Amino acid sequence: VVDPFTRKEWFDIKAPSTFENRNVGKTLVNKSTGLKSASDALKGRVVEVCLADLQGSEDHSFRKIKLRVDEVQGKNLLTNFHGMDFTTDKLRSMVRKWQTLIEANVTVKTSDDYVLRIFAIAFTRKQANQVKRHSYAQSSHIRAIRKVISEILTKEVQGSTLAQLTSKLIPEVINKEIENATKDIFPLQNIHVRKVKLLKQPKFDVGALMALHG
Amino acid sequence: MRAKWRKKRTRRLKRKRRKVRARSK
Amino acid sequence: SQVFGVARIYASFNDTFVHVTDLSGKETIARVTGGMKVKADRDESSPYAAMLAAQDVAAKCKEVGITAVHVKIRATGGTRTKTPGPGGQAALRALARSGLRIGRIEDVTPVPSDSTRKKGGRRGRRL
Amino acid sequence: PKKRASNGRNKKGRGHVKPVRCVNCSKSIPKDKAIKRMAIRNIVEAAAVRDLSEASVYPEYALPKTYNKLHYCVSCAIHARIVRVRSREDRKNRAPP
Amino acid sequence: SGRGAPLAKVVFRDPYKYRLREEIFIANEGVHTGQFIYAGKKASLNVGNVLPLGSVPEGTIVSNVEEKPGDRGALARASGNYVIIIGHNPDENKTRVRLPSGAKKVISSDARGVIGVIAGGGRVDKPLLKAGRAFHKYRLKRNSWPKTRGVAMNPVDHPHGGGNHQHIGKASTISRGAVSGQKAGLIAARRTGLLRG
Amino acid sequence: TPVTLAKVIKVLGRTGSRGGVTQVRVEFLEDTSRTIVRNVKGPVRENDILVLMESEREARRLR
Amino acid sequence: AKRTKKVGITGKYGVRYGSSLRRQVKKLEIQQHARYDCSFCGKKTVKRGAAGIWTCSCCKKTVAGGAYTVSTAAAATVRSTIRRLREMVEA
RNA sequence: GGUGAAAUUCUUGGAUUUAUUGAAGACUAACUACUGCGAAAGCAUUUGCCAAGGACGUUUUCAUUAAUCAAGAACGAAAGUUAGGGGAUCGAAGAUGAUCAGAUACCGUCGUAGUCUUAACCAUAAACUAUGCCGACUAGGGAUCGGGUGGUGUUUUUUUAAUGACCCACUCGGCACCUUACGAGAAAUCAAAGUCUUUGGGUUCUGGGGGGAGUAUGGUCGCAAGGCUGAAACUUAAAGGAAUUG
RNA sequence: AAAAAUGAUUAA
Ligand SMILES: [Mg+2]
Ligand SMILES: [Mg+2]
Ligand SMILES: [Mg+2]
Ligand SMILES: [Mg+2]
Ligand SMILES: [Mg+2]
Ligand SMILES: [Mg+2]
Ligand SMILES: [Mg+2]
Ligand SMILES: [Mg+2]
Ligand SMILES: [Mg+2]
Ligand SMILES: [Mg+2]
Ligand SMILES: [Mg+2]
Repeated sequence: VVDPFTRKEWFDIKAPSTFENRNVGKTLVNKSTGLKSASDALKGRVVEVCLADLQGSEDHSFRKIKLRVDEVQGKNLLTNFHGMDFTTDKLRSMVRKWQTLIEANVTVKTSDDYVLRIFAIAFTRKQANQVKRHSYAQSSHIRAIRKVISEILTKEVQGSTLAQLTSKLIPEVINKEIENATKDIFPLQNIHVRKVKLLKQPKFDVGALMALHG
Repeated sequence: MRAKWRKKRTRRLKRKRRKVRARSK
Repeated sequence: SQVFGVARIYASFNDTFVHVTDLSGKETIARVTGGMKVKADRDESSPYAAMLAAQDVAAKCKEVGITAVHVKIRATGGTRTKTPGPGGQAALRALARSGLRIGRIEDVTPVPSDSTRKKGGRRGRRL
Repeated sequence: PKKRASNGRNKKGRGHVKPVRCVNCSKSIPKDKAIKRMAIRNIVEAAAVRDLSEASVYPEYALPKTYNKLHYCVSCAIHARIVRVRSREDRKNRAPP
Repeated sequence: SGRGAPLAKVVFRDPYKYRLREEIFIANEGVHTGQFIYAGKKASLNVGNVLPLGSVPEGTIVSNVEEKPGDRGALARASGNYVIIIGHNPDENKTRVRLPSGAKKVISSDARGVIGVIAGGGRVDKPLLKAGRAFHKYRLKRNSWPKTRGVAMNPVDHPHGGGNHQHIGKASTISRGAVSGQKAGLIAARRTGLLRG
Repeated sequence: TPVTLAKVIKVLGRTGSRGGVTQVRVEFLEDTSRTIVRNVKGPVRENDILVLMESEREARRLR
Repeated sequence: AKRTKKVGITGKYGVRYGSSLRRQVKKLEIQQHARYDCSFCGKKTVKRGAAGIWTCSCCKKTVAGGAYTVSTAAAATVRSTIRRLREMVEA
């Protein structure tokens, strides 16, 4: 007999305070014993949590958020930002025919060494009183738009470091700034970043995450 | 018989003819 | 106030997987498939087998602690059919029968931007 | 004789398009020629919508959908009754209904 | 003479006595007369410079690599050969490299190498075409040419000797534990025959 | 043996290769909102009670 | 006039050693006896002394190169890799 | 795992299924259309560099410099050949499990060559619109791409500005569609396959009943595979196209 | 998406 489910500890997860309610959920690993036990084997965890779960607003039901466990004290797993991406059903909802898709991408680092790749998506818009059925762009508007996206995203990163990058990523204010900067070139339907991925990270920096948590 | 297989059979047969003339020359 | 887990229903053809893990996913709770309870070798993907597997999932889920789940429905994906098998709906059906609470249902089919030429040949699977 | 003015496909002006694979048999068929259908289906069946609504933490849940572009070869589309061979005069009708 | 790769002759100042010291390096591709070579821990990442393996990034191409620090070069010495730096382990002061034979190796990070690839590559791409060119090749190396086949000898001379036809007559795969005079053929062969059919 | 009882409220159609099976829509007597479709062997009218060994499957061979 | 149809410099070998071997030797001898631009003085004056040694008849610069050509493709890739790595380390 | 169903296969040496990564190679979904570009073959991630091109606008310039073209040339899918690199996937050969009367087929699991690339070859496809190229005229519409013109037009900026994006009316060029043929056609059908016994705008190429046969031979090109050019003897009353009824 | 080969000559 082994019955492995009787030697687990039921730890708890805490989000970083650049969100609403810190309660995420529960985890469990193994009994702490000799020979390099689970004091560190519980470190490398990533939790997928809905942004509506983290903010209590139903209209954030997409944009699922990564949270990476970085340090553990007591019965508490402190997590930091690890990435973001849209939900697949939301993506397939935006991507429809008789319109042009613009997908831009940048790789930039914040004030600290948080190098990270920001994506972005947009779709051309059928304006009012449009008899025309498709409303495609001219591949030069597309290039101009993608240039503006890259400029804006690089402007928003490498200043306003990761903590307040998340704090302004939550209310969807960046894509509004795209809406202002690109409304003169070509109308658009759905501007989003659609994904943030962290590439590599600096030294552990215990103070940053003890600053976020508490 | 299918035309492309007739062509393949003829090509093999022409290979054989060229080899037999190679024996004599 | 309810403890959450992840369902991770992989409903291919030829089989269905109901594979509950924690909210993170390194460790698992009661991975049971349709093929370990039907001896047909061909009913392994049947909705009945999937519903039985989900019931065994919930049976071992209780007295382990999970009470609600987020749902990740998966097809074979990649170059293959990328459509859910017949047992996925039944497995989710039975997980919701057995008292386990449901939230955040999503599809996790691996969808490729073209890669890895599909099997079957140029003329396809000729039947 | 020639069956269709657009031979069996939609290609007048380029010459080569690209091949896509049939979902059923993985037969290589040009994309302009493939029978393409949009499968937009609720992720849960109608027999389960009421149950998941009763068994959800989140009241008035979004009830997500699934989207899929299906590519069929001519043979699989006919065998699956996707296209259903038509009469000579009705063959010209392009209307989806 | 007898070496495919050319040799660079490099002059350094003696740090402790007033004089010059000649060193015979194996020349890397691109190194030219009148070029300045920089050797040391703080030397720059340029072709011809001599650096510790811990002072170069992964993917660096080096040559004349020391197996141990201070042995003055043992790996990737023949023409057109090089070592690829593939990783670092600063915890144990070690570096992983790929050798010309495809073998993976762990070396002290204090072992030195020369940035670049040994000059003279492509030499073996030219057929010799005739016995005399092999003759002149080996008269500058050693007395190993020409080679008589064992099966062309008598049994007194070779395990393959003898018989009323030329044939080996017993398996030519010889074990590791065979003794001197027995190791003629394919020693400790894991397999034989043409690879991939 | 948790044998359940169901009341047929709608007859859907006739299935099977030889047409020997009937599809019915049945609610339960304890709960009148737990409707399932079932496959029945013999002749069936409306307002009949079936005894089910198993009470979770959905009948196939629709439409 | 055209003295040979295809053997070129390998006409010195007559009919022996086989056509394929002679063609293989032909490509490398043409490379090996060719004159090359001097990267230092800008003149078509670089010739091979011995395998791997390339000397300019003016400015007398000698550079280590390939056995039968001044620069091999692998060597050019190595130079590009070293430049990329050095610039990455500096940036 | 896989199939009608199974078995070849892996599995307590933890297989399948999770999660954290890493490596390699190939490809570029959705957007993607009776849309675009290119002489054709073909061309779909972003950005930079290089040269090229059509159309449009033009009250710029030369002034017949043109059309089509034996000979002669460049390019030319896939497969295939030589050598180096690469070699994830899929997979002529092969292996192997099924099915079968037999299955050295279809189906399943593996898998060498290939698939990718560089330097060279090859020069063929239902390389098709099975419709040579240039020019003129003849019919009734709605769309769409690119350019240009105009507005008792609108629109996010100034709540009344170039612009960009839509609307309306035109126009030139293009991919194409819908109706009907007045016309043509053996018909299928065709806005050209019309302006044809009321037969002549210019010009290139090809065919002359079915087979033998794209064979034989000669020449020429290719490393080869083979390509290009290309008969005759003999044989035979049909072969063939479109449509009708069953 | 189980298996399913064959049918002498003339005779409108
Ligand atoms: Mg069929
Ligand atoms: Mg027909
Ligand atoms: Mg083509
Ligand atoms: Mg010998
Ligand atoms: Mg003898
Ligand atoms: Mg012996
Ligand atoms: Mg386009
Ligand atoms: Mg065609
Ligand atoms: Mg033709
Ligand atoms: Mg066009
Ligand atoms: Mg004739």
